[PDB]
Amino acid sequence: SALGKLQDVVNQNAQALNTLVKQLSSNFGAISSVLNDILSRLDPPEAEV
Amino acid sequence: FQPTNGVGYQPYRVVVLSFELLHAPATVCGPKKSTNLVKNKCVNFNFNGLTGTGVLTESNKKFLPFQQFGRDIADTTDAVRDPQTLEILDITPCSFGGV
Amino acid sequence: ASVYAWNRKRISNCVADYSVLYNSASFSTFKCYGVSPTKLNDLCFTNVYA
Amino acid sequence: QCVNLTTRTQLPPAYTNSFTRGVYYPDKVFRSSVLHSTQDLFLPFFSNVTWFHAIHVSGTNGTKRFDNPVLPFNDGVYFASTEKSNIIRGWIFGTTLDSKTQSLLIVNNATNVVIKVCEFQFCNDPFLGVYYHKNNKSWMESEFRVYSSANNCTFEYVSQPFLMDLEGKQGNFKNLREFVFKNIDGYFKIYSKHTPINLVRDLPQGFSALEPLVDLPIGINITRFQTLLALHRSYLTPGDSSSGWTAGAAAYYVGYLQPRTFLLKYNENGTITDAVDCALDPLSE
Ligand SMILES: *[C@@H]1O[C@H](CO)[C@@H](O)[C@H](O)[C@H]1NC(C)=O
Ligand SMILES: *[C@@H]1O[C@H](CO)[C@@H](O)[C@H](O)[C@H]1NC(C)=O
Ligand SMILES: *[C@@H]1O[C@H](CO)[C@@H](O)[C@H](O)[C@H]1NC(C)=O
Ligand SMILES: *[C@@H]1O[C@H](CO)[C@@H](O)[C@H](O)[C@H]1NC(C)=O
Ligand SMILES: *[C@@H]1O[C@H](CO)[C@@H](O)[C@H](O)[C@H]1NC(C)=O
Ligand SMILES: *[C@@H]1O[C@H](CO)[C@@H](O)[C@H](O)[C@H]1NC(C)=O
Ligand SMILES: *[C@@H]1O[C@H](CO)[C@@H](O)[C@H](O)[C@H]1NC(C)=O
Repeated sequence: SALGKLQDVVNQNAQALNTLVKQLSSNFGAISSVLNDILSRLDPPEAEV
Repeated sequence: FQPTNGVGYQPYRVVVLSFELLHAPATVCGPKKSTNLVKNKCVNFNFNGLTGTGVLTESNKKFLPFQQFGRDIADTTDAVRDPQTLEILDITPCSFGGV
Repeated sequence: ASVYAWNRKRISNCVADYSVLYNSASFSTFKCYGVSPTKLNDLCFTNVYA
Repeated sequence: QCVNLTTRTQLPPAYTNSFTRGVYYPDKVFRSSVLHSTQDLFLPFFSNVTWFHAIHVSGTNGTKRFDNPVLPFNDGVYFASTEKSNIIRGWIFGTTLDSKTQSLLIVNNATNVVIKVCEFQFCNDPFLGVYYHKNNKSWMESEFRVYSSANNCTFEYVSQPFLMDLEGKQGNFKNLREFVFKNIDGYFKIYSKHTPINLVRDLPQGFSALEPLVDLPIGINITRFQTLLALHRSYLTPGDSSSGWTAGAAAYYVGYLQPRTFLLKYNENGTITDAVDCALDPLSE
């Protein structure tokens, strides 16, 4: 436990990347998160919305 | 059923095949088609319902006898087992970047 | 069976291949009622009475 | 062939604690060295479950402890039985059990397993019958008075025939069978796991990951079930169909699942080697 800052920087970068990746499986108020299923199983207007 | 009458007094074995939908999940349906195994090429794959695009290499990841899919620490599709033959593939996107 | 003692043939949990019924030359009547016989290969059911 | 058995006293059952058991695979996703955190129906750790007794010793002054009550089915049942002579030999999962609603009959009789789904008129004390002989010394399953009538059935299932041990061996228990019965979205998924054991008392400590076994799409509303035990009617105990029946020696544990978050730990091959909960204690949280 001597090189604390060098490890903490990498840990913060990894956590930021993991959060950015996980932010793709959210609904954000929509029906689902998969775009192809939304555009296939729904009318064009609501799909575009 | 005397074998001397006309064509209107002969046995006619009739079938009354009917179809109906209950609330239970469907267990009898029609057959499905399958294509060839084109690997080492960025194509579109659909094994049992999942989609994606990427090459299908032959990795060495050993799955469990009951497990079918495969993910990583990022919770993304990385390896899917082939339905026909028990061969674990590997899904990786093709080349992409800036010029 | 007889006309007044028609026996049912409830069967499920199978793969119904309808491509053998209308592709034969041994029947006389194939008048389906609103089932799209050529489209039966993409419709799933629960029970098939016979 | 319904028969109300007699000579069975009453006694408050005991409660044995579950030591970190009831962890199964939620899905079929492969993960290697991943500390995934899922939320599903599981068994809370350090929670005591009902201990049903089934024994017949000479010290018992005519008690004949043969317990098989009609237990409810809220969300899941962590069925675990430590048997040594194959006493627990099926289940009578159902909803009403009065010849009005269908009931999932899963019974593995002498030949094979028959997962039948039909409307049956069950008795007030269902059981199986195995008669012992003094001339050729062969245990044969004869009595099968589980139900009394049938009706229009539904999707069933059979298997290839086989032969079990069917012998009253002496000593401590040597087998342990765990099961998890869940019923959601018309899918009665069943988990199973068989591990050896060398204990003669309450459920020992350890950890095991139950794998999915069958996913019969029955689509029923099972909310109350019961157990199917087996007696040892022989030349020793005389009488009739109502009195003069043995009970052997076995025990089965019944638990209840509750929705709670769990933290799983996948190994480098895909098997769960350890897990922790999320509300047993501040350190666990
Ligand atoms: C499907 O058939 C092919 C050949 O027709 C065979 O190689 C393959 O093993 C079969 N799949 C299964 C699961 O038996
Ligand atoms: C057992 O007892 C119940 C209620 O006491 C009764 O309804 C049932 O008929 C009895 N069984 C037989 C076989 O008489
Ligand atoms: C055993 O469980 C019961 C639940 O009905 C309750 O008395 C308590 O949680 C436990 N008691 C003991 C003494 O372990
Ligand atoms: C076990 O059950 C099967 C299926 O109903 C039956 O054919 C067989 O005779 C049964 N065996 C005994 C010993 O009752
Ligand atoms: C064993 O003996 C009993 C007693 O009569 C008899 O019913 C049974 O058929 C015998 N079985 C064999 C395999 O001899
Ligand atoms: C079976 O028969 C009962 C009564 O005749 C009927 O209500 C039910 O719809 C039938 N089919 C089942 C239970 O699948
Ligand atoms: C994982 O699998 C490998 C390959 O057989 C084996 O050598 C290793 O012991 C396994 N790890 C375990 C069982 O913890």
